[PDB]
Amino acid sequence: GRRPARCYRYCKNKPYPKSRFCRGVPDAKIRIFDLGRKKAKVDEFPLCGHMVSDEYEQLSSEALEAARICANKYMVKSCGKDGFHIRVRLHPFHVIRINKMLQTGMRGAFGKPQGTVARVHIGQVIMSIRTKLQNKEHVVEALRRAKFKFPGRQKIHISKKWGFTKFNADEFEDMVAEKRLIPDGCGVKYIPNRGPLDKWRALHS
Amino acid sequence: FVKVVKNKAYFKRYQVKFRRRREGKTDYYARKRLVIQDKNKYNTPKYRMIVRVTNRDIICQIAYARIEGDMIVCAAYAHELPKYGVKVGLTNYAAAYCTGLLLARRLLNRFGMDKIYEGQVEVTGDEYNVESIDGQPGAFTCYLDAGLARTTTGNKVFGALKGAVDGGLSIPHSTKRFPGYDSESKEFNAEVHRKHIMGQNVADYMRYLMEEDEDAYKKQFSQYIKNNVTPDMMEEMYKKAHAAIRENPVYEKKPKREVKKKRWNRPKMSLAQKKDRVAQKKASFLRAQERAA
Amino acid sequence: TNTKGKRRGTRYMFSRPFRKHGVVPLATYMRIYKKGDIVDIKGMGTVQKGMPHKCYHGKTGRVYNVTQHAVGIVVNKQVKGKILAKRINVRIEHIKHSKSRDSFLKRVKENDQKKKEAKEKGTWVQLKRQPAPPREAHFVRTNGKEPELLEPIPYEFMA
Amino acid sequence: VSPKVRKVLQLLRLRQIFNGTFVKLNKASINMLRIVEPYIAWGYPNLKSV
Amino acid sequence: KENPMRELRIRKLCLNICVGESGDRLTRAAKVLEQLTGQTPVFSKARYTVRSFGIRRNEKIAVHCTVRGAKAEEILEKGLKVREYELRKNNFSDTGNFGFGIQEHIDLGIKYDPSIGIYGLDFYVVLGRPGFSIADKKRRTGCIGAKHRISKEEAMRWFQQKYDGIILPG
RNA sequence: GUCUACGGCCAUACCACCCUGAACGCGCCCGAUCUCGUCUGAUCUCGGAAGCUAAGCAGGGUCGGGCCUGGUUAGUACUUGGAUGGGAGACCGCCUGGGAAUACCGGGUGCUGUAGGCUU
RNA sequence: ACAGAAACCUCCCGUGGAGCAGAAGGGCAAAAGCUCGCUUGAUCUUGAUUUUCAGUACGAAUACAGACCGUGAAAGCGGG
RNA sequence: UCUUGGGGCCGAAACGAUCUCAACCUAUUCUCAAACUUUAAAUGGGUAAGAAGCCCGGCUCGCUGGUGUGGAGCCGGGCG
Ligand SMILES: [Mg+2]
Ligand SMILES: [Mg+2]
Ligand SMILES: [Mg+2]
Ligand SMILES: [Mg+2]
Ligand SMILES: [Mg+2]
Ligand SMILES: [Mg+2]
Ligand SMILES: [Mg+2]
Ligand SMILES: [Mg+2]
Ligand SMILES: [Mg+2]
Ligand SMILES: [Mg+2]
Ligand SMILES: [Mg+2]
Repeated sequence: GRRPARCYRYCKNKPYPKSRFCRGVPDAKIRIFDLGRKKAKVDEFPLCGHMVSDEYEQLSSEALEAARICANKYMVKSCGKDGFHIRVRLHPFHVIRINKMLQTGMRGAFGKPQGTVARVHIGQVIMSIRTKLQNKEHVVEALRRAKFKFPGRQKIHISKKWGFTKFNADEFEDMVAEKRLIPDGCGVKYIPNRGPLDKWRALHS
Repeated sequence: FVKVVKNKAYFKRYQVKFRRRREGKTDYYARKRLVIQDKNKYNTPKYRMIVRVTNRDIICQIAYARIEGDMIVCAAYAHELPKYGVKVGLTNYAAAYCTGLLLARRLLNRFGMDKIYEGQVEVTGDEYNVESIDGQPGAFTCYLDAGLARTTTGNKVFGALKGAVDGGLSIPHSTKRFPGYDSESKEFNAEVHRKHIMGQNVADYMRYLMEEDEDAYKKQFSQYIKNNVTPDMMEEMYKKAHAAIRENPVYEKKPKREVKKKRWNRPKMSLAQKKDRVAQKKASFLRAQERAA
Repeated sequence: TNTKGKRRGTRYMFSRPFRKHGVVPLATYMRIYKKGDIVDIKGMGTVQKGMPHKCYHGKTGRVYNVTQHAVGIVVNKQVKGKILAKRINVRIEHIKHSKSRDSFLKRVKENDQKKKEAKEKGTWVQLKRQPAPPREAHFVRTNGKEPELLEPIPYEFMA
Repeated sequence: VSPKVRKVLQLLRLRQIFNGTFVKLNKASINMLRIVEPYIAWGYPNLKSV
Repeated sequence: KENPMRELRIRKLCLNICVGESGDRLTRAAKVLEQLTGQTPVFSKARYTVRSFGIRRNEKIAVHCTVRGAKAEEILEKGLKVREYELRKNNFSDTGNFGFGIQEHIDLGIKYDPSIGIYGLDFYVVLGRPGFSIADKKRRTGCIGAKHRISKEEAMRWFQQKYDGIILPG
């Protein structure tokens, strides 16, 4: 139904968002970016692996949907439906056009919206998985399988940050002990030595 | 619940107006037209007569604008009028006239043109404009800066303006806003204006109260009674004030006196003091918590 | 093609800076401009009268005429292979005294004084500027501290 | 030769290949030599070279 | 001892009759206010044309006026009397004002006349302190300051003492 | 130390809340005969001087928000000029020069001109 | 009070999130918006200039200059 | 979270109790813009780097004007 993904692999056009100028864009193939036990607290899943893009290219919303299912099914089978949390880190905002031929030719060749893609840079995280530290093997295998749904080269990388947080795993526990970090569900709020001293009193009372 | 309008972003985008505007003192739409000189006149000063009536005082100043701020050429205050025999009513229309007259004479004395441009020595309350005398220094020209005052007929800024032109200052103006202008006929009654300049409307009120209710008279005119100012003598009180103003309009600055260095408000707490206070507060909070347990 | 509109492409050029909208400070109107002065042209969108054309925004000219509100400026404009001395009328809001020559006038006064003062003292002083010379020989004391050894850091995939 | 390089080479007077000139160094001239960097070989001559 | 310049006072009493339409009724409604207040009231036009209410834009549908000074107390006492000096708690605004309604103006001591009819009306009281007017003046206008504002509790207290009124819950 | 009138720059000056304000001021404040204007002397205008710093206003405070200014981010991202450099490409590295911005961390919190007062 | 999501009155917050004929962009808060009062600078006239540009025309626009005016207390503003 | 709803749910029944899911609000969080932006490069565009300058004394004016003020113009003189 759609052209082979080699036709829209490269970031050749400027970003083309669905806006008030580009009307008629069909809905993206991927509508869910978080799945698994999304409600696990920050402290339940210390491990985090990433699928990191090694190329500057465009991924179709179809391949994001395909990879998500691929990585999600393998985790449900090797860790259980409540043993992980998957977050797809790319959103298909750039719109790809089509100049449909059956005949004007190249006259009036500007194309109609055909789909959506995510523009991914080198070193940019495609999708992330957080789970328990004893499932590190199953995370790598899930992301290794999902690579086959994407064009180009992607690298797997087990992060040093605690879960989906921005704070290193080697010190995350210490910061929570002294109330520099406050769990707020999947993540942690950061407490600076700033602001009204009342907020400090509340945290220490 | 509704969105906090004054959130963090409301302050990141907020643009404060000019300080004097925030204070509600200056009208910059009017100021731009009042003070800005034509560019082909270069450094030629553009003078204006600032009149500001406070709750208790009338300030008359002559100033021109410079880039660093206005320069006050001359200033006359109504609280100076007791030196000339006017003890009370220092914000009424007659006082405004005297203050403006005092401002005019003081300026002309300073430039040495007081003998040349004596203005209307005998007050008639009628349209008077000074004519520059050929072969003499030109008559001083200033414009009236009314400020935020509402310029209806009888506003006291025009009382000070009338006193200033009568002193020999050239100020463009019409009689439409002097007291005595009848809006219906579009005719101006000079005599009604003269009554106000002499405070007869104030004198009439005193009599009208005395004849009607004596108790109200004391409440309204308690300082007139104390200073022994009666309705009949007010007109000659003001006429004498004008002459004394004209006779010697110069200002003898109050002699400054060295005073003991005293501080009447706190200075800023230092970083160390502000830092220690937090440390003391934190120690106090935990100390209390331990006691409770 | 494009349009020949007078203000095409001035969306940002003539807009006011961030949180600097509103009233124009009156010192902008109190500046004194004289024949021969050098002024930088900068269109201000708050005042739409006497607006310089976009091609003159960011150019510096010379005042030759002064009127009640505006001035006449002789400013070079390049059109294709020639440069034209153009005469524009610009309200004084959209200009400012150029400080490019002030450094020169400061130098002229300093030059003349040194020229005058040195003459009465029978000495030759330098007056002409010079380009920055190569730095002269010098000693670097170690203060008994061995220079810190630096090494390249290992690679790490901090992805 | 690009227009900027071509003008700087004429100012150094190196209008022909394997032409040589002395240049006294300073911020004005060192930055000119940077522009014509792909087109010149230069260095510090010793007394015997002079 | 409280500073005398903190005493609560009635800034103004605002009477409003929204007749809902123009014509004879609205003219009659104007006369009711004039008898009650002794001053000429002013008409208000509809901001927007609303079909459901049968009012067109710029159509006079309401008449109101402001009463200050002693007369505000006299007209306020009449209305409070008809209410038996009882107000619900929700009748007080968070800014220190309150109001109430009157179904028939004939209860306010106005004799009925056949050529006028019967009208209801709203009663609103704006409370304040000295210096509240700095926010209404042309020169150097300012804000009164938090410690000077009137709270909902302050107004209810004022109502209870001033008239011995009763504040019903709910 | 400080205020009043008129200002320049226009938050280091703003916003929220709290404390303190000698003197003179600036105010709030008391009235509506006159000038003037209102449905309303509320505002505007006019005539005053019983009271009060309650508020405005001034100074100070807040591990205050903002704002100003540095540090880090980082010689990173980006970039001028170069090669018969790499790679199927996408792109990337190096040579010669220039060189950012968040988050995060710290410091600061109006200066000042003219004229005129108060403060032994 | 009727009165309700929506009628009208009151207080508070409100940096413009409105409005300024229209497309959009810019500009604007004691205003350029809204409401009143008076009006015809949308008038007569010679040159210079800018924009497109060939540095031609028109069109449109900018500073002035000379008359008659309007408005305002006035500074001023206005020849759409 | 009651400031509005869907489900429930014990009733005499209410804004009584009870949860529960939503809208809402407050802090965070993932990802973006050719027709967004507080910031903000590199390369780039204009101008200046003197004798047509600088500094003195004087004269003209119907222009501006409190002022023999301002501005411009002109004359003479000195500085390489
Ligand atoms: Mg095929
Ligand atoms: Mg393309
Ligand atoms: Mg005005
Ligand atoms: Mg407060
Ligand atoms: Mg005292
Ligand atoms: Mg009053
Ligand atoms: Mg106090
Ligand atoms: Mg802070
Ligand atoms: Mg201060
Ligand atoms: Mg206006
Ligand atoms: Mg004209």
